[PDB]
Amino acid sequence: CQVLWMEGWSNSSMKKIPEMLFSEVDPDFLKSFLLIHESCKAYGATPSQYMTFLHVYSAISSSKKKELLKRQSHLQA
Amino acid sequence: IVTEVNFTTTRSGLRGQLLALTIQHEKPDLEEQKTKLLQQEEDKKIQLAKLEESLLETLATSQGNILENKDLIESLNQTKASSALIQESLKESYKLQISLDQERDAYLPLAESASKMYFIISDLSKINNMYRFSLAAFLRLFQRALQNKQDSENTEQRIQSLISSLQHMVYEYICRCLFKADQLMFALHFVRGMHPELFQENEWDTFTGVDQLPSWIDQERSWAVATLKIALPSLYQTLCFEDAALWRTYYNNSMCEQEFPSILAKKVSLFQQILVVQVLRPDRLQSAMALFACKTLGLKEVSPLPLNLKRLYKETLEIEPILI
Amino acid sequence: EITEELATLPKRAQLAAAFITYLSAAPESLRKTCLEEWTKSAGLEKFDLRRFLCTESEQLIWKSEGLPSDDLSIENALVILQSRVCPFLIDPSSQATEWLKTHLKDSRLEVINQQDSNFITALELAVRFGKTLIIQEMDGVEPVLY
Amino acid sequence: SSLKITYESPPGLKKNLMRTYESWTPEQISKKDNTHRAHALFSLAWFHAACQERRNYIPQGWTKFYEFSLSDLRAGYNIIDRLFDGAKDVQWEFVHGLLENAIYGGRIDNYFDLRVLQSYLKQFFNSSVIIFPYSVSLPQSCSILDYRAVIEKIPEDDKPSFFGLPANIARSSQRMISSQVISQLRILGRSITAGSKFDREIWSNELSPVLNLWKKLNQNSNLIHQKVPPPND
Repeated sequence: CQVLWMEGWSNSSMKKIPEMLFSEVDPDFLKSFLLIHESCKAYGATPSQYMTFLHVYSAISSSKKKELLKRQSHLQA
Repeated sequence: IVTEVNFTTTRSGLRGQLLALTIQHEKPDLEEQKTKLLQQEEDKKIQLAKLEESLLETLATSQGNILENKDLIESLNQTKASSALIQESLKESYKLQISLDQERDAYLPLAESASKMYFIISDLSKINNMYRFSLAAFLRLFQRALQNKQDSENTEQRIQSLISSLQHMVYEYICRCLFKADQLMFALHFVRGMHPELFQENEWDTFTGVDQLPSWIDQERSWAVATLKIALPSLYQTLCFEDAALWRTYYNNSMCEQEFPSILAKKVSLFQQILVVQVLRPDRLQSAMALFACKTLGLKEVSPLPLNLKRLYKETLEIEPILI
Repeated sequence: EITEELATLPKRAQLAAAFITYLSAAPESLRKTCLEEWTKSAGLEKFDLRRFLCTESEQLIWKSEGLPSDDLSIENALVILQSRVCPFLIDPSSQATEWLKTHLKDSRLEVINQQDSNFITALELAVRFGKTLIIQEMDGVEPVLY
Repeated sequence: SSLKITYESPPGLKKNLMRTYESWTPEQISKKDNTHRAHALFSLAWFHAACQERRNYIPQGWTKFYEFSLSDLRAGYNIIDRLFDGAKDVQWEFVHGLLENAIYGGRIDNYFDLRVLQSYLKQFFNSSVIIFPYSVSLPQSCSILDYRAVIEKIPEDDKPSFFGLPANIARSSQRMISSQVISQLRILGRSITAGSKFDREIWSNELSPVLNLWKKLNQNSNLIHQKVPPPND
């Protein structure tokens, strides 16, 4: 059987991923994640981890946007 | 697809655990007193939350005629109830800090050296499998320290007497496990973790292994002296091997380690004396290490007690299994 | 503070997020390396993140529940915020787990062991009821769980 | 969770003897005919120790590590008591001959080790006409703690001359023992990440010296390893 090598993701492509969450300053951030992820490969890191990384940012940043917003709502009162 | 998480006690974290025990062990006052205070500060942290709970409610519940409501005017009286407990808590927070330090701080210089000990013997596994030991058992013997303390002394003077008496107990529980050969290793590596002052400046790095000048000496040693001079210049020059007069005697003594030149005795570090033997005479190293470790530990012999079982059964219990 | 700090949320959440997913495994010596190394990359030196996520009140409560005071315990404790992938505990000293369950206790939950007559059974119950669950002697990952 | 323990020969001579006598019972040492017979039992215990401690030095101390059980010792005692539970006129003489063949003769097949074995038995129970080392062993009478007392008189430093081995060997063994502990100390410091050596090591120079040795070795006599040899009658 034809063997496919699927290891890793292309750095060019891995920058595009964070950005595409807009559709579903930012540029410094999209680039940053990559570098942190590159820094984790020192211990060893996988694209699944890279993805896992994103979801928690999105989710928890989204959470605290709202936990701060609920906070600010009382402050306003 | 999983988050690998590992709790392994930090020395920082461990020390404080020991501390807690020691607190209870020394005096029951200190723990009952120390603890109960901290609970009330937490309770007061709770009641603080209950103060600030009311604030959300007021603005939200009606959203109008806030000035009119008497329940609002009551909350003023509740601000006082909060402020009473607040002032109680400020007072309680300040009183203890200065007083509790003294109590708590008495033990920590011990615990740090007790914290060193655990993290050393843990490394022991790495050369030889089955050199792995229950954290529990450690603590069970650490418990034995209070039980067997039995000294009549000044507490600040006794702390250091307890560490010394402890190391011996430590050593012997480890030594049950040790293969004859490894005992020596253990002693040394053990000693290293305890005191890094004696091995001051990369002397160790050279020792571990990571001559146009001399005439009288032997050539196998001469390659090794070349190695030595480069690595530690201050020492080689300080040594005055070149004079080669005090060396002439020392060299020719079998059992030479004991008879280190008396001029230099004052001047040279106690460990450096081995750094000597290594390069000079591998003849004597083995015994050298020993007498060195023996002296630094206080134990005349690096080997532990013999094995006889029945003496060893005493210690045992139904809770843990005996492995030989 | 809300205004000027929620503007720093993005980097706040970056850093925080990164830790959990990657440094769940490392020891504090290795962790701290990367903390500083990425913090300096951000330029946000202060607002150290342990106090950030979990407030004063929380820390004391977990102490209260019989969590180890150790900072690694603080660190690990906050990793329970991770829910997307299941957290796996190494806990030679039961207390970390004990705390976990205990805080869990007056709340829906269950507990079992790898090698257990009731294993498969319990599991099925737990999923349907959505009872939150713990397991004791995980020699490795059970295929069944993939 | 275990009370982990080692089961070994005690390292020191004294220590071997300590265990021997610590483990030994009192009343077996102390009888009506108290000294004449018991005197021979200590010589056994001293005998026993030697053999275990020669093992430190090998191959030349002993060809192989021989498993001298503590049973051999207790067996030897069982014997001694027996021969000695005979009324009187018990003979040293075939003690050593039996002991040689039954207990230790199974352990050794080697001529040269048998040779040395004999030497130790002959020494302790004699018959030649053609008691131990003096400073190390001042003699004692029956009483049990007197035997124990001797051990404190015995030095912590144990050395080849008490073995009858050459002096210069101590140095040899100390060199190696030293090197091993250092080695093992060097190991302790770090946990290696590890790497694929197969792609790299073979590429690496590690196998290359072997090749470079050979190159030089036959260049003059390149003809030698090249040349066909006549298979001959």
